[PDB]
Amino acid sequence: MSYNYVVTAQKPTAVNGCVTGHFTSAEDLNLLIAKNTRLEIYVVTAEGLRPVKEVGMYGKIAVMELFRPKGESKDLLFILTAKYNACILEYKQSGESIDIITRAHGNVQDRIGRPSETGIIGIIDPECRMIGLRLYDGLFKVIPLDRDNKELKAFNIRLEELHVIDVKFLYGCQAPTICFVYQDPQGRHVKTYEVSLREKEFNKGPWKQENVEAEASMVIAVPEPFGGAIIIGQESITYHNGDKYLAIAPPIIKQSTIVCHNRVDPNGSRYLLGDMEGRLFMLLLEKEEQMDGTVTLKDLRVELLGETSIAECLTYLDNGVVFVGSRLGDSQLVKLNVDSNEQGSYVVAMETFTNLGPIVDMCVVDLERQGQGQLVTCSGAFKEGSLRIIRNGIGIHEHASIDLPGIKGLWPLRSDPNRETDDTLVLSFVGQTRVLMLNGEEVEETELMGFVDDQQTFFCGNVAHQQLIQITSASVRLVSQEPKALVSEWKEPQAKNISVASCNSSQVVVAVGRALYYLQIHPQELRQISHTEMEHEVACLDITPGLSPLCAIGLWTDISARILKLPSFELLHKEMLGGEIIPRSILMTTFESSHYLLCALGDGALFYFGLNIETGLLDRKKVTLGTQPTVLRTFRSLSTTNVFACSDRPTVIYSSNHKLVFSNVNLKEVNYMCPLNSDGYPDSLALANNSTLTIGTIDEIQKLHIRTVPLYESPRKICYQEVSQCFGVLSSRIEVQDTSGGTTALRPSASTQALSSSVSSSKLFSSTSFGEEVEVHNLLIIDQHTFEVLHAHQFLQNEYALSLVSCKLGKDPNTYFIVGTAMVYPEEAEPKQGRIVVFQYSDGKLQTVAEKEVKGAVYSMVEFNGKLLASINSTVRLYEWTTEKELRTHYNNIMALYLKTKGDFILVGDLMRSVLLLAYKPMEGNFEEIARDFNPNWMSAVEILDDDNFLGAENAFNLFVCQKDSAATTDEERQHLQEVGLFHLGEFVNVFCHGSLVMQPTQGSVLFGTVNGMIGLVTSLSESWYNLLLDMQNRLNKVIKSVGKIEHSFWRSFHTERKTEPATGFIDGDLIESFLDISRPKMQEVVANLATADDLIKVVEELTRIH
Amino acid sequence: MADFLKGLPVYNKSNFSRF
Repeated sequence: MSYNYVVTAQKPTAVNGCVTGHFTSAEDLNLLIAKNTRLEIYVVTAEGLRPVKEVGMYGKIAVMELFRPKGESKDLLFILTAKYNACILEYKQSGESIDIITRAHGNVQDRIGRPSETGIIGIIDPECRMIGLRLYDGLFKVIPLDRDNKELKAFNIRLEELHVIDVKFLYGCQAPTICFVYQDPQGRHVKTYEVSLREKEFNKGPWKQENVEAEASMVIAVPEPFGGAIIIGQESITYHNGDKYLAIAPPIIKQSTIVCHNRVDPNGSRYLLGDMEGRLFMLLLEKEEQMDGTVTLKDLRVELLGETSIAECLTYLDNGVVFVGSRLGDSQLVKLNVDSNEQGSYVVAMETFTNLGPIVDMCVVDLERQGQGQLVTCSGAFKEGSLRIIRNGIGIHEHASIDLPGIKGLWPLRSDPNRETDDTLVLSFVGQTRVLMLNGEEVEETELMGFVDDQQTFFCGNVAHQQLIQITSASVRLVSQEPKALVSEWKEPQAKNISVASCNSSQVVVAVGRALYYLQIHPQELRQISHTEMEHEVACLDITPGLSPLCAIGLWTDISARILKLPSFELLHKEMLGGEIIPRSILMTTFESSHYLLCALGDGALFYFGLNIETGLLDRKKVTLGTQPTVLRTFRSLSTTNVFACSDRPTVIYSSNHKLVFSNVNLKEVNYMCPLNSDGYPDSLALANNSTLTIGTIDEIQKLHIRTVPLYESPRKICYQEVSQCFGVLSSRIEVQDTSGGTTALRPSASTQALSSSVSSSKLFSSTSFGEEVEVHNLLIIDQHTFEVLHAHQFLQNEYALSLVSCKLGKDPNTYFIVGTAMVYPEEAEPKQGRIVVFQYSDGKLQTVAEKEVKGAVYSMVEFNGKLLASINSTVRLYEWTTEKELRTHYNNIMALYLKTKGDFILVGDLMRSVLLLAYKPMEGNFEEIARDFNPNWMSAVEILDDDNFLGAENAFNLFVCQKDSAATTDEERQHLQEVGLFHLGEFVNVFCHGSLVMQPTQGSVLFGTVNGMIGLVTSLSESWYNLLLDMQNRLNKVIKSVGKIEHSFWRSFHTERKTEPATGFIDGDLIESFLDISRPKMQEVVANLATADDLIKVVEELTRIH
Repeated sequence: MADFLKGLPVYNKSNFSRF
């Protein structure tokens, strides 16, 4: 009876792999970026990186390589899932759309191998003879490459070399030959083998086995003109080819291990290298063209180019530009320049890509303060460590406000020698109209003086021929920019009112009852051109430039999207979309390389269409925004700008990949709006509602607005303290032993350039190498508005902070920052000494209140019921805040890393392996072990849904829920709890916490962050929702196409090295929200028995507004 | 001025000159 639900709140942003090649067409420079379950394809264009198609697989991309075999049109992509799903792909844009055909596929797991240190390796032959795998120790797998092997078949060779580091296929050999670095006793070596796919055996390799560096970590396939292999160790870079052998050992390298490499030239004369310190080297193979026209290679030279961010992938694109794929921090784009312009860095940043990095910890705050919170995470490691403030939805920041009561229109107006800055704002009430005169921000209105007084203005703009028009319920009126007086007016033939109004720079389309009149703006005159009465009564008009071929309309009778020319009123189309309530707003504008038609029903729904303008032919989809007539309007932030959707749920339609973005606005309700670039509020927007008249600015192009706070060090834990109006963050930096026997700063990080910056000097202990890297932990008092390191309190040497708490204890009025540490000596791996320290941020100082000496590692701790629950090594103590402010102490026996508290005296502890359930009783101060879990799990996170639902996540990228068993005898069968939920996420969860990003039928909300920068939400479903969506899952696998032909069943299965179970009690909207992206024949194959399309399309539309 | 930065690969020149 545990029915949960997981959605992606943010795609994984870390970059794990990136390759270059010709994938779309021939000479189509593609950049293929691997995130986790996502695959991104780009085309190098003048613009920069422009994508073609972002696909999504049911697996964790572990091997990604490109190649086109003998006689192929374009390169064939190859991908291997970490769960051992192989597939060859092919970009095929034969039609106007894009489809990734799956030429081949096949699972290549071995029932009898052990995954090896340094993980999976996927190598491909230089001439596309075979794919080579190194999944398990001592087993090299071969997959021959022909055409009939479409069901990817494979066979294993045996590898006498047991511990293998890195393998590569050598260029220019008589047949497939392999070069690798393997380890055994007596250091590690490099051996050569020949793969013989005719006898399925290993043959003695081209050259002798050499001894190499002890820490050789990478092998580089050197191209044809030179041939050989380059081996990158920690301190010596060596070149091996037969008897030839070169090697250079620059001390410039040892400081950090080289991690990645990328080939620059096709010749291989130049290579790019990357440090964990964030460097970027250029490895050189200098040439020596001899007498006999041949080329040879003479020496190696490595010289530093500068520093990028810490790179896990590396890739030269084109024109001296390199894409830096960062896993610990922001991926970026980099230009390498011959002239080192500034300092010594030949490296210049061009673009950075938001990477939420390894999310170590996070917390939810109401920084905006309605109901919608913002996530503040601890992203990145080392120099790329930052804080990320995920704000959800387009937001504004108001600059002024005026108590108005019920406006019915907003219009900018310019009434002066044109300064290019609007100086007049004109409002309209149900009848009365008041032309606000605002040289500054004034209230007092002077009707700039011909505009109508109490008749309720429908349009008020700046028409061409340097004049100013006003459409109202009396007449259209032209006030001039020559004497500034009423010079022209179009009364009505029957002398009756105007209903609809539509005006641009030089045209005017008005409507009376059923009639449609056309007017053209000329100096001091209003000219009549067209004239027609429609079939039905006019409800809404739109014209869009100062001359429009088309004129869109909405009628009062049949909800007819009708398009008309203007020099006459010839009908060009009508749509079969008849509702029952009137269309209220209509608009047509240009977003990107297209022309869309928009229409707003009175019920709250909106349609969008596409078309050109040489014929009136037009993409029905009932997108629902608010519940009240949504008044549309175009607005102008930059030049390429979008439309504003005034409603009680203000949406904004931006341009995506030349499609639709629908981002809510963090305001309660808006009825009317218009842009404003004023000589007093420049580039502001005027927002009207039923109350105030705000004025402010705008933020973002899509949903999230991610604020960044660079820390330049590693942030570990985070808390929020409202009484101090500031955050609390624990963080560690790296320091290397100097020539003096102490440490040093690598780079000026945040803790070292803090405002206060105190230290410790606490004698609590009484019972030292050189050239090392030591950690130094601090407590950062980040401020919550002007993120800055107010205070940075430093701990003792060899003391690592591991837990952070911001709470009140006992009946003490003060709110404290409680920090629990652990003494780490670089020798014995389970700490024996620790500390729990209680601080207070009084004003500008960080007082040390109390200090309970502790012997053990304080892994985690949480406020419990005014008591300080703490986890020390294998003991779970319950402390208590003494009136003397001493925190006196109360027992279990278990290694708790993670610790949560529902309340009600019930606890959650993890990790001797599995989960436990403990209860406190006002009885003895001691806990009772209610019911634990026995099947083991190497876990990494914990959370509570309710009293009988406990969320787990373990080192294996799976989720699972525990629940107290209800079996026969409560004597023991209750003393256990089973796993009513199993689920494979593919992400490495680090932290669970409660809250929702949206301001908020389905119960619950738990957010989690992951190493790949992915953010997800967990909810709960009644037994009528779970069984609806469960059968909606087991019917969507049949009607959705998998990129690798990987059955969704297999992807979600609980996978470990031991129990491979099916999923239960879990539902992923990432597989169910996609149901809104299919055709109706398919979409109605899932919904037939047990219910139609319009009864799921708009039900799921509620299930996307949970995150 | 770097020696080893003269003449980076150029597959197309109008390929990256907008930014």
